[PDB]
Amino acid sequence: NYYDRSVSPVEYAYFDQSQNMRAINWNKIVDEKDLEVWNRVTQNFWLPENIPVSNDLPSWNELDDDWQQLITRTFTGLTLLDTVQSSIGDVAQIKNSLTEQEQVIYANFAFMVGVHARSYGTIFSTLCTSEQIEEAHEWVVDNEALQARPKALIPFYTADDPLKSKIAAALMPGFLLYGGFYLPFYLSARGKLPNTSDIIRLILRDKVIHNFYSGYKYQLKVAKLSPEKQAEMKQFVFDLLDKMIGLEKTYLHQLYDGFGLADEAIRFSLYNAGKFLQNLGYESPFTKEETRIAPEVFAQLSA
Amino acid sequence: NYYDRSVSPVEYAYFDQSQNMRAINWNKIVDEKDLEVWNRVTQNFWLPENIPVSNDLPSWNELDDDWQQLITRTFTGLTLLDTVQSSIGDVAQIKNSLTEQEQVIYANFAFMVGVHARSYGTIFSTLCTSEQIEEAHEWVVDNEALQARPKALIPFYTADDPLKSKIAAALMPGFLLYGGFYLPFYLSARGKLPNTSDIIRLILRDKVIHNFYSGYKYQLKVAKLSPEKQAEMKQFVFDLLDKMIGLEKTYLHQLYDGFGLADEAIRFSLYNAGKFLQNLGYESPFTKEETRIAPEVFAQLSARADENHDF
Ligand SMILES: [Ca+2]
Ligand SMILES: [Ca+2]
Ligand SMILES: [Ca+2]
Ligand SMILES: [Ca+2]
Repeated sequence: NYYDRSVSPVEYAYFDQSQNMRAINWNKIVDEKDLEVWNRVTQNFWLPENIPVSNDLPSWNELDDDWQQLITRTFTGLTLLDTVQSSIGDVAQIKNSLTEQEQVIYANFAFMVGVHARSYGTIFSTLCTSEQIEEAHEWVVDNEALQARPKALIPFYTADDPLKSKIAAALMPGFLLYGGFYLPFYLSARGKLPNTSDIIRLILRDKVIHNFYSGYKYQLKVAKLSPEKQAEMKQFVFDLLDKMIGLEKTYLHQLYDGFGLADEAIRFSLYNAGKFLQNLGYESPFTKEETRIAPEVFAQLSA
Repeated sequence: NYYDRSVSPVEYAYFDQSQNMRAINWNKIVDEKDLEVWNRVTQNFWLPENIPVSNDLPSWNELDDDWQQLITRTFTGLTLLDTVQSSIGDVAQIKNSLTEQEQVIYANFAFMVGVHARSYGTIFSTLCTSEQIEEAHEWVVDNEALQARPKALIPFYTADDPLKSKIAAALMPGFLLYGGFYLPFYLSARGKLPNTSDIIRLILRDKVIHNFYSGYKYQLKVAKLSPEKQAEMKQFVFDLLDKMIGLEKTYLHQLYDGFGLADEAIRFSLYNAGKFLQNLGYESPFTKEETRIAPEVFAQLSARADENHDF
C-alpha cells in the first residue's frame, strides 16, 4: 500500500526523508474520530462581530471603574494565554500528529484560538476607553505572577519531547483560563454583561474540544509505552499540574485583590483541573468541597 | 510604551527572553493592511460541502478513463502541495512575523490551505471510484518529477533564513499550483466539470491573497536591508524561480503526456510566475508570447468566486 511506503510532508520535513511524500487522503482515513472533530470545529466557525456586544453598554455603565479595570485586566491576561497557544502551542502539535487529518485539525485550533484572542479586542473596542485598554496591557507585561504561568509551559512546546508538549497543549484550554472565565459568568449570573458571556460560551465550545482532542491523542501514544514509562508520564502530569495550580492561585489572588472573588475562582479553576485530568485518562484527586461552584455560575457555564 | 519594552510570545519562545510577554493588541494596530487582510480572509471562509459537485456527474461521465485519471492525478498532486503548505509552510511564517496580527493571519492561512486540500477530497468522493483515488495516491508518491518541487521548497521552511522562507511561502500560492489549475479551467471553458471550477475559484480567492500578503511582508523586510543584501536577495529569488520553473516544466510534460496540454499549461504557469515576481516588487522578464493564455481559459481563471458558496 502507498501509505505504508510514504510519509506525510511534515514527517518528511522534520523526521525522515528516506521515503517520498503522500498527499492527505480524506477518502480513506485512519481514525474516524478525526473526521468527527474536523466537522464539529469547522461547522462551529464564528467571528466576534456576529455578537451584539454593544447591548452590554447599559450594564457596563452600571459597573464602577475598579470593576471595569478588573474585567479589562482579566481579559487581557486571557488574551496573552490565547496568543501563546495560537502562535506557539497548537502549531507545535502539527509535526507530532498520529494521523494526517490531525495535522489539519491543529491548524484549525491555532486559527480559532486566534479568533478567541481577537474577540476580547472586540469587547474592548465596544466598551473600554483607550486608556483602560493600554493600562491593562501595561499591567499584564509587568505582572510577574501572570507571566510565570506561560513561562512554565512554553519550554515544553520548544523542546523535543512530544508527550510533554501534548500535555502542555491540553493544559492550556483544559485548565489555565478558567480562573479568568469565572469573572464573566459571575457577572452574567447577576445580569451584568450578558452578551460578553455569549462570546465566552462560543470560546468554551471550542476549548472543550481542544482539551478533549489533545487528551485523546495523548492517551493513544502513552497506551503504547511500557508500564514504567506510563508511570513516569503520569508522575510528570500530576507534578506539572500541582505547579500550575500553585502559580494560578498566586495569580488569581493578585488579580481579584479587593474583590473577594479569588477563592470562588480557584474552586472553579480546580473543577476544570479535574476535567483536564479526566481527559488524559487519569482520576481527579480533588474533593467536592475543593471544586464547589455556585448553581447560578454553573448555569452560565453549561448553557 | 509597554509595546516597546515587551515581546510577543512567539518572539519569547524562539528569539528573545530579555523582556516579558505582551498580549496581542487588536485595538492599537501597527499596520492597517493586516486588519484589511484579516477581515477579507475571515469573511471569505468557506467549506467544500457547500458547493454542489454532484451536478458535474453528467459531464464527468462523458469523459473517458484517461481524462478521468488525468484529473484525479492532477488534483492529488495539488493536494500534496496544499498539504506541504498547511502543515509546514504557513505555520513556519508565524515566528518570523513583523506584526502581532500577521502571526494570526498565517494561522488562518495554514487552516484555509488545509480546507483547499479537503476540497479535492470532496470532489473525489462525488466523482471518483476507490480504485481511481488509490491509483492517484500511488502515482503521486512514485512520481519523482512531482516530488522534486515540494522537496526544493521545504528546506527553506525548516532553515533559519526568514527571507528565504518567506519567498518559498509566496512561491507556493503564487506559482506552483497554476500548471495544475490550467486543467479545470480548460475543461470548464469546454462546458465540462463546471461546479469543480467554482471550488477552484474559491481556492484562488484565498491563494491570491496569500501570495499578495507574503510578497507584501517580503518587501517591507528587504527594504530595510543594505543595497548589497537587496541585490543578493533579488539574485536568490530569480535563481530559485528559474529552478522551480525547470522542475515544473518537467512535471507538467509528464502529467499531460498524450493529451497535448503541457505547452499551454506551461504558458499559463509562466503568466503566474510573472505575477509572483511583481508581487515581490520585481519586474517580470517573460514575454507576451511565452505567457499567452486563451481568452476562454482566462475568463474561467478571472471569474469572481460565487458569494453564494460562502459560509
Ligand atoms: Ca468604542
Ligand atoms: Ca513540588
Ligand atoms: Ca469570596
Ligand atoms: Ca498543445
